[PDB]
Amino acid sequence: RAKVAMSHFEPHEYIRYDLLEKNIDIVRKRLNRPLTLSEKIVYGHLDDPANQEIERGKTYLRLRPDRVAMQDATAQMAMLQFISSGLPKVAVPSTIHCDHLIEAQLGGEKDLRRAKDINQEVYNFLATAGAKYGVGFWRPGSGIIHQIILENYAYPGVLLIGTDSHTPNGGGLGGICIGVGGADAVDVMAGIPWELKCPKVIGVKLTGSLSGWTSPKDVILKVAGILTVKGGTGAIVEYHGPGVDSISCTGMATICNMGAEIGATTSVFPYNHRMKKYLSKTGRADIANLADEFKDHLVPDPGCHYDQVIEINLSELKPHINGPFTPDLAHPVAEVGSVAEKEGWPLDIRVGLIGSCTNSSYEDMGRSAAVAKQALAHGLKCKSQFTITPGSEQIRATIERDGYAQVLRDVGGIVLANACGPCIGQWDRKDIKKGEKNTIVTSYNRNFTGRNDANPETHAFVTSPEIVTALAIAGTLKFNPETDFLTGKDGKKFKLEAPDADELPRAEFDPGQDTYQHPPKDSSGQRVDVSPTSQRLQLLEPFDKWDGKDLEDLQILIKVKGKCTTDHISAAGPWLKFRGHLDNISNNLLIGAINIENRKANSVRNAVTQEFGPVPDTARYYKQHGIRWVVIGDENYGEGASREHSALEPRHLGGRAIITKSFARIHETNLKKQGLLPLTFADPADYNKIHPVDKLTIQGLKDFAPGKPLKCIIKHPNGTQETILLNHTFNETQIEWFRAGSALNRMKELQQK
Ligand code: SF4
Ligand SMILES: [O]
Repeated sequence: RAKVAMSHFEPHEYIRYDLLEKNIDIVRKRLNRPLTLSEKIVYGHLDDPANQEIERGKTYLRLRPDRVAMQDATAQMAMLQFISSGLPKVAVPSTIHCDHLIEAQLGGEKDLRRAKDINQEVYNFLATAGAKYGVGFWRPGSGIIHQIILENYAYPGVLLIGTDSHTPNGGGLGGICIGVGGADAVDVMAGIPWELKCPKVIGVKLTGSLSGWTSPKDVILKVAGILTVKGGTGAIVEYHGPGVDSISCTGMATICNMGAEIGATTSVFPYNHRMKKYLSKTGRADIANLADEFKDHLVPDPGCHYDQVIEINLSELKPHINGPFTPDLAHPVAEVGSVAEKEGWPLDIRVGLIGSCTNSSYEDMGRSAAVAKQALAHGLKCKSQFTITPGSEQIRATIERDGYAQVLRDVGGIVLANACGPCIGQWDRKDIKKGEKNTIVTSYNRNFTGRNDANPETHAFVTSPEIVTALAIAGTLKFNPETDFLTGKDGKKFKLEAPDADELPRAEFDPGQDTYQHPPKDSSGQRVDVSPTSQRLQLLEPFDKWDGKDLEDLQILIKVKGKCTTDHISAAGPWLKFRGHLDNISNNLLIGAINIENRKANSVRNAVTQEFGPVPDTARYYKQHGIRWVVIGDENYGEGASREHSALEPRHLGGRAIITKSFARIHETNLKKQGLLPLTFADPADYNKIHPVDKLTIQGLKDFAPGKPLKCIIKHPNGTQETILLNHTFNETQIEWFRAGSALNRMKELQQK
């Protein structure tokens, strides 16, 4: 057909819209119905289109992804597991992005300089492993992984998996981009079929057009409030409707990005002209031209069935701000000042932060700059502290050039390195003591306890870049930009005009400096050195095979009550320093979960010594003494981030099974990958029948089978037993992972030794 290349760095890897078409076709003959946009792109990528059992929400699809992307906080451990496989080269186009380890303190190029010193050991590891197995490397400073992917690797009809839960951002350019854990990326780097549970499809119909202060963020802040953090589990959100064409291409990225906060498998928009337009401005107009030739397969079939439909009228949606400690608690910016007052949330804003992969684009910076110059014209500057993060070198270089970075600096903002920064708590923040109650408003996406500054009493609210700027100029949550009046230097009252700005540079993009480094695909005769006395990197030892017997007399490490995020299971911020060292990082295991016994964080009773103390230390004592343990959890356990450390770390400290009401998808797949048993209650009221002092026997592991549940004998200390039933979603692929010890120990047996 045509020979159009996947990117500017892989001139020999072509887009295969001919193969997408071939398979879409084979499949709609078996099914005889309209296919939605995500069914087309997902099923066009099946390993066996003719024989694959397709049932939404029931069957497991064996898929073939087109490329793998890694950020440096999860790449370390994906590559250390790749090194253990023994495979010589990655089998699909893969990238490493160094965005997570650059701490905010001084601003801009000072922090970058300091990050390169402090973390050299790590960047060195990734760079060398990169050159050796054929993975491209984007150096520190390059940008946040999702801006670099939308700018360079994302295209209509791509199936891309990334080791980061915000990978759905790519749906803004018509692809299926799905977040996974390091062991899932190893399968595809190694050449085996990837499995995904067939999703349901929620359709959102957009209507009207966005006006004034309303922007792309408000649509996903309202869908999160409506569907809640557990609403999208097991479904792809498919956007459609007449109002789609009024949203920019980076606006659509904003909305697919934050679909992660409702647990969606991903989100996607259909190929339209705003996408075409953006591909051409990012030098990929040949791709724009080929997607027009394949257009029918990049839009939904007429009359397709959604399992749920929601409709939003863009012309009626007004500004929103979500939180304080969940992103689905939605308020409008018009009563947030009253609900905080009533609810005892701090009213004065200490810091305002625009950035992160959800809101770091040229359009976001320009709409921001436009509230900022109105304030400047009347001689005002920020009452709050103001920080600004650019999405990539290219956005940074271009907003510098078009004048926006200096308006943002003249109102009183500091520009930080092109990196996550304060968003995974890599902030050296010093305006508050620890435990001081305060309010910070961000244009980010999550606002979980202690996530931005390790201070559990920080009240964080998420909103849009232009509203964070209005509220930072004012310093108070009691300020509606639409109604109220500021006071200038002049002596007069003025009101803010709604921001206006271009979706993309009038000129072409200024690309900044060279941050990419291609694999030498010649040399590769590098050794990767991991110091044997290193505190940041450590090679892995395999886990044990299953013994062939049931799990009698299991100790309960903790029964968790309430919300339990992977930011609670394995904290980030200062702990990012140990993302290549399993033993050292295992010392944050569960320190933020609330124990039901005493309502406290990191304080559990050691069964033997009967003293109360830290969760990691009690799990090490149980492991030292031979006691096999379990965790008991509530609903939507493992919510949030995709980091596999939350499943590797209970395996290293002796954990055996985790039992909950429900699981979040990516954490449940990561638990089965590492040899653990994720199990749910067949009746959720049984959670109330298990007390912290009971012992549990999981039984019938010997004839473990898909569809057949497991029995759990709850041994109460008085001599009262009780049998309850536990369901699992394992298919037979997955049961071989468990019997072997981990997915990786299974993969190594298959290499004929
Ligand atoms: S959500 Fe924050 S930490 Fe996770 S990728 Fe986006 S900017 Fe980086
Ligand atoms: O993320």
